[PDB]
Amino acid sequence: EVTQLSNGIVVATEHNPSAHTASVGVVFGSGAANENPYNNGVSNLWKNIFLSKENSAVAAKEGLALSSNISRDFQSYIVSSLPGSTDKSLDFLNQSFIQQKANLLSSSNFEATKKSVLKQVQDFEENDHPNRVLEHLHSTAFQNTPLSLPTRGTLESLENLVVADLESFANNHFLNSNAVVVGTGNIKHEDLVNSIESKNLSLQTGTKPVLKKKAAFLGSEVRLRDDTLPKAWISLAVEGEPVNSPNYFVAKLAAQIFGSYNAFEPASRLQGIKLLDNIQEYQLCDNFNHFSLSYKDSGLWGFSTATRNVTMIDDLIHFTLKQWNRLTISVTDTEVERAKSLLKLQLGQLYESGNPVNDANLLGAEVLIKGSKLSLGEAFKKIDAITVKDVKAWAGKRLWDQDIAIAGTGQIEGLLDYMRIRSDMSMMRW
Amino acid sequence: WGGFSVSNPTIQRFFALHYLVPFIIAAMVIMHLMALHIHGSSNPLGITGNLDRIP
Ligand code: HEM
Repeated sequence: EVTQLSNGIVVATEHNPSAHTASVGVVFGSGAANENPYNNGVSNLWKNIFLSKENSAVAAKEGLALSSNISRDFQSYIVSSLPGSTDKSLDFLNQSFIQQKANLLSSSNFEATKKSVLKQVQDFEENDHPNRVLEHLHSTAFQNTPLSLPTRGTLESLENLVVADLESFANNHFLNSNAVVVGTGNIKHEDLVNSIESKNLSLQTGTKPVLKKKAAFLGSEVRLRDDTLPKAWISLAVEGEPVNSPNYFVAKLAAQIFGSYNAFEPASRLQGIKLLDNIQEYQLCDNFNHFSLSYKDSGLWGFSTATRNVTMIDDLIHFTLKQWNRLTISVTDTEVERAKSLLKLQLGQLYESGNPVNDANLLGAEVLIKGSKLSLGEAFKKIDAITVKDVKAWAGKRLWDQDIAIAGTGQIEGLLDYMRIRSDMSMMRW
Repeated sequence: WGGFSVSNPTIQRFFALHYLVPFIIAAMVIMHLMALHIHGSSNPLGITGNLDRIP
């Protein structure tokens, strides 16, 4: 059961007696979308300061494990431990992250962390193609709007930061009205609330800055061509649904219909996905996957693919977009029936895995928007209630003759112009 | 001329030729576009055009 109390800070807890671990954490409603192009990467630097050697050493001496996660809409700082020592994690979180920040922002520590983060971002930008392609897709989809800033930070901006930027961001965003205290695993809600009440655990006053511009989607493309690479990596997307939309689960199911494909695994060549019937003959791709990502203001629905067949890219894109076209007009009931159970198993593993850190992140990110956490059972009935008419109604609105965003790198010379791709979003025979 | 001057034998064979030659030009244009396809069109800058192509 999920129990949430608004006394003090918003305290959420999900109790699981079977687990042998307990996680206690703080989730902030600010993310990479709350920063600007001149201090971009301040959140990643804060994360790596919390994860620095001295802080991690003092934590691990007591027997605790530290996790930090940076995203568009939230920042997560989690302390995981054994069930008997769940009170010690609160003490470490109070003493280190909240009460005092002078020790963590010393000159030498800041310089070392800055040099390590610069090295990491430099390695990412050159030797991680499928993920940086998705980052550029975000950066070109939401350009000149908060949601397009990369979460790690750019190489040029990360140099200009000083400790003053970090402390300014901490003053502006680490607030009581922006925070949720989350408890996961083998702990009780009453015990957690009592433990918080015994201490003060006050973060700050409130009134975080309000953004003047809301995120917007622009049809656009960016091409980063490099002929010294062996493949071509391509990510393509349209505007999707945000969190708290009525069509959220319909979006995830429509994504699940096409699924993912790996050419080298024997089993995934026999899937009921009809798209493979066009792909398999000439080995058009090595792998693809479909995504329905949702944020607070907007979302992305699309796919990502990698291939060595540098002379047949347009055929791959054409067949994929013709499979997308089929959703509006001629989706069949068996497709939806398979999609329901595939999605239920897909959602089942996500929310019911052994690791409590994923549960903590999900619960903290959920209560910061909805105000409450949807149960597993009520999720299934909405999934089971989906019909063919709903899928057709959603697809006729979100992907029929709509603008797209594209991002590719590698031997993308075979990738045709924008308009030729944009015309594939309709059939013209219907 | 088909004779000693321009008379009936001349015009009557000038027309039957006039109907034939356009079918020869149409065949030479096919051979004309075959030699255009091996290397492609040129550009006003007079330099290589293999760096920036559109369909
Ligand atoms: C019915 C007659 C003809 C047709 C349909 C025709 C058609 C074409 C076409 C479509 C091209 C490629 C597009 C272009 O360069 O603008 C071309 C190129 C060319 N044609 Fe013709 N052509 C004809 C007659 C001629 C004649 C009479 C000459 C020369 C006396 C000629 C010389 C050329 C040359 C040099 C090019 C290459 C131009 C370039 O690539 O920059 N063509 N022709």
